[PDB]
Amino acid sequence: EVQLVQSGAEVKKPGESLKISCKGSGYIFITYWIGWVRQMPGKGLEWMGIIYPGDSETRYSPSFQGQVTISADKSISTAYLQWSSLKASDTAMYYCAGSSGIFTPMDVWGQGTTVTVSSASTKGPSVFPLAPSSKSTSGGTAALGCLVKDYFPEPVTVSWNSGALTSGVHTFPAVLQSSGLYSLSSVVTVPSSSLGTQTYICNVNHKPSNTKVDKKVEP
Amino acid sequence: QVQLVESGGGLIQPGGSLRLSCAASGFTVSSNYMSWVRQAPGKGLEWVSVIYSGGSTFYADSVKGRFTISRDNSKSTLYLQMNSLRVEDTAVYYCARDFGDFYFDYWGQGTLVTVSSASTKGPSVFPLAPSSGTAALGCLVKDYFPEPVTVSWNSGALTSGVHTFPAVLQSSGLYSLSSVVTVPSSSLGTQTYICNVNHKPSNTKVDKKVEPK
Amino acid sequence: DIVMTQSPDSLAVSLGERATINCKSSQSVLYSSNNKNYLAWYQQKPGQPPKLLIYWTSTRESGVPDRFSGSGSGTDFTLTISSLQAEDVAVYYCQQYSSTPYTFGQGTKLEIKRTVAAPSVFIFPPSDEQLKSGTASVVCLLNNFYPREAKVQWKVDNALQSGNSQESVTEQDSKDSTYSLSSTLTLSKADYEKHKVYACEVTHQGLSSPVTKSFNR
Amino acid sequence: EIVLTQSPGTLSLSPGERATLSCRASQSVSSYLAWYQQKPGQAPRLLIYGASSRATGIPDRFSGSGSGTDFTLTISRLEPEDFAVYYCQQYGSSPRTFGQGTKLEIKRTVAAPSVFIFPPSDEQLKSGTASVVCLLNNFYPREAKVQWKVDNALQSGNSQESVTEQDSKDSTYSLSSTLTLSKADYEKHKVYACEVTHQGLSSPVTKSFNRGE
Amino acid sequence: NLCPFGEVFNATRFASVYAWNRKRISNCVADYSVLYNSASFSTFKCYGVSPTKLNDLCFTNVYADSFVIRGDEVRQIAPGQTGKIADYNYKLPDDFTGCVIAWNSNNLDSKVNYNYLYRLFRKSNLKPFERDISTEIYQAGSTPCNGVEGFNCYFPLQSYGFQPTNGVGYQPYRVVVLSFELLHAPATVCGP
Ligand SMILES: *[C@@H]1O[C@H](CO)[C@@H](O)[C@H](O)[C@H]1NC(C)=O
Repeated sequence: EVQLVQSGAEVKKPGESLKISCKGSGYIFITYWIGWVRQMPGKGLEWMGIIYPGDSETRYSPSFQGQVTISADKSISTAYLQWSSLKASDTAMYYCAGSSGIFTPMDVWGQGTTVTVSSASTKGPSVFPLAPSSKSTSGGTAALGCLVKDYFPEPVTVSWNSGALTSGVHTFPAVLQSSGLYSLSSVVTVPSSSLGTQTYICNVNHKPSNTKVDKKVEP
Repeated sequence: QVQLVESGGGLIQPGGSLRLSCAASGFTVSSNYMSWVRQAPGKGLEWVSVIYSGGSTFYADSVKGRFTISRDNSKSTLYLQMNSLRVEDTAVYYCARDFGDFYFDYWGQGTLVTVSSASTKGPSVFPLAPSSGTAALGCLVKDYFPEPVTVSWNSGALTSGVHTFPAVLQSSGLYSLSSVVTVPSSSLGTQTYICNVNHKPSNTKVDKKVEPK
Repeated sequence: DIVMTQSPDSLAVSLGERATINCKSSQSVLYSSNNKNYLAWYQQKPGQPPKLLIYWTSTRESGVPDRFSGSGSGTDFTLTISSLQAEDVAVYYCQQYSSTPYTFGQGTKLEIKRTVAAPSVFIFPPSDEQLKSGTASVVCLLNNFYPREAKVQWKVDNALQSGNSQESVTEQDSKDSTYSLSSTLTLSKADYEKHKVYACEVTHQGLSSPVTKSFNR
Repeated sequence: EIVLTQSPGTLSLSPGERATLSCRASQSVSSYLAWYQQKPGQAPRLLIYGASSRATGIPDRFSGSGSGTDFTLTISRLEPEDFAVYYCQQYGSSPRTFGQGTKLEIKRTVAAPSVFIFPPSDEQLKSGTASVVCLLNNFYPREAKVQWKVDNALQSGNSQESVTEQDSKDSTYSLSSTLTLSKADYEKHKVYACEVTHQGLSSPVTKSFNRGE
Repeated sequence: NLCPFGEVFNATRFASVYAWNRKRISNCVADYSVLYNSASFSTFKCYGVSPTKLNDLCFTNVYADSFVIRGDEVRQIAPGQTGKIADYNYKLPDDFTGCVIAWNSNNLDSKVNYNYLYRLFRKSNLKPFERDISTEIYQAGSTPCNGVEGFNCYFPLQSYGFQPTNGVGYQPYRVVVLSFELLHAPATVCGP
């Protein structure tokens, strides 16, 4: 059971230099070729290149030839994917795939690395309540939620009752606004008879901005 | 006996193309390792390319993707195609017979490749009159480009004491040359001295007569 | 580059039924005289890295259940899921490793074909807290519907709205295999308080006629 | 890219002595070294391959030694000629690289230069430029100083020097100092002098001419 | 019936590259898990096949090619490569389906040695999987050599120094090349 572990998420401004890592562990690893796959948001998988750690033989895809540099360090069993100058077109999630040969399928995959290149700066989210009312009830069930707006970068974790309320929750994927910031909405369906008995609070956490907001939603 | 004669060198503008031939005798070219070695003016020797007996070709990084080595068995000649030429490539290129990609046991005479944006210009020869036991005289080969220039005295009759100095690049971008001889006094007047200057790149041949003024 | 093309782009198969995905190769995917096609299938669940299911068009990775089957020859290949289960919802890619330029397929989205469920539609006026900031957001929620195809149109005083709405869709639910959609109508507070009625119109297969949720400022 | 360092950069000895040349490498090459001799105006000639094996026709007085990183070329009973730029080439790891060279020159008795000065020719003066040439013929050692004094004013920045190699007959160097002036500047001065300092001269020797005389 | 992999890899001495040994393996169950998952290999490059899934496949025949080369020349044991060894001693086809295994052997094959040889001169490149053991004097000129070394007449074989004091690139490297055959004949080399 060979495993590949990549580096953490990267957020960089355009024009910077980035170097992400991919370390593998496993007895049968001298045979394993390490490649790189790019997956742009909402799109398919794109193969960038491959390197054999033993002799650092690197074969690049023509679409990525010269655009990126693939390196290796057999001493620490790590592979690298480095950009000289980052462009906003490089906002994508990058996987490293391991295969026990060239022209063989890639069996071992890493967890992935998220690279968000943008000219925007870190900004805390603004949390507003979606009040449950006669316009938000289905007779026996009432729909309420929280609106998370104008934050950067990803991700934002939203929980209800500090993780206690989980059934019937829906946290929508973040949408990128033209302002360069993200917006997100999370809603929960709860019985309409509990609008007074229970207190519904959404917990929005933005680790990059250290923004912890606990907004109480009430009719 | 082994002969290696080279040709094709000369002036070429940067970014141009040049091809040199290396006629070979005394061995079969198709069955031997052949290499091109260049020597920058006043610098050391640099390996450029090699062609194996099996036809494999290997190039140096500084010329990879720009130089191509090839042979013609039917003409017993080794070729070196120099494309995307640069000013830094200016050097004397030697044709050497490689022994198993290890060392060069036979070398060609060598031909100079000059890569500059300058234009060929013919030389001007001026007499150097002797002063009033032993007397000295010579000729001045000034403002020619590119190298080289061959000088002779009395069509090769006078060869003793003939000192031909190395060419020096002047501030004008053109080379200058002086060649002098040391003829004993009282030979002036009885013997007439003429210096034969040849500049093949400009197709210039001047036989200037130097007389004691 | 050997272009890999898949069909269909999206597939809806009911639970326990057979799912078939095709993959068309521009060239041959043979590496030598082995006569084995150097083609593989990958499964990528949402938020997950790709997982190799079938390689050489016939051999399955260790641990892959028997319900996954691969077949084909030459330029035509097919991946078959004999009995679809709730855990098979993912995007499936076909990748060739014959030539050095490795090429993946466009990707096929596989979803569970459940029964048609009408969406539950709710609308939310902007909060007073947000109103202080100078921008008003109106959110329309489409909850627990199938299929995913749904049309949301914003009308303000019976005037269609364009360029100020963004939609977001959740993935298929594990339990009910439904979808949830949220359309957000963003406006400046100056323009928000120039009108009265903010209506959200929803069209779906599970609706006999379009529903409209509205409120008065 | 293995780099070869040669010491000394230049070595001078009298005929009949023994010359020792050292070639040190960046990394061990395991006796995969070759030695060459390149006389001025000629192609490199293979001397010793494998760091110990003499090539065909190489006299026994040449000898190679050493292995790994340190190598030594020893030449005994130094005859006339036999002095050139000697190169060591390694072929242990690709690319093959040469040494920077070790120039060799013979020694002889200290001989004073024969100083001659040449006024510019009238033909050249018609072109608008004047060239004054000072000759230092058949002197040893090579180190010499030439200064141009015009009307007892030292001239700098408009003269170039060129020196030949050792003469085959008597191992005597020769240097030419050339002064470049425009025609107008040449007419504005009367006396042009050439002062020479050399080991073979007790006092600086000055040769001068007066314009129009 | 265990496949004799240990005879090839753990051999007391190896053959020179110009006369590389080949071991034909048939009618045995192959346990590659003894081979890989064992480290001590500086280079384990596989082409077209995966050693991980080698224990559950059936091949008609398996070839194990053994030779000793320098570390600098290990890269030449690869499809599409060119060099003295790839052209004149051992050539791999561009569609090579197998693994190339190498490891440093400075302890064993280097003597303070002079027994491992390689072909230095040849008129044409080697076809894939071709063995040439000719010691005939190479004729570099029009003059026939009559089997005696001399001018334009060289012995085609050269010997590696293989001194323990040399660099890593000059150190001997035992190389084993695994080639897998899948003829229509009934398969005789399978695994667990
Ligand atoms: C060779 O010996 C080693 C120990 O030095 C052993 O682990 C290995 O299994 C042997 N080789 C093979 C191919 O079995």
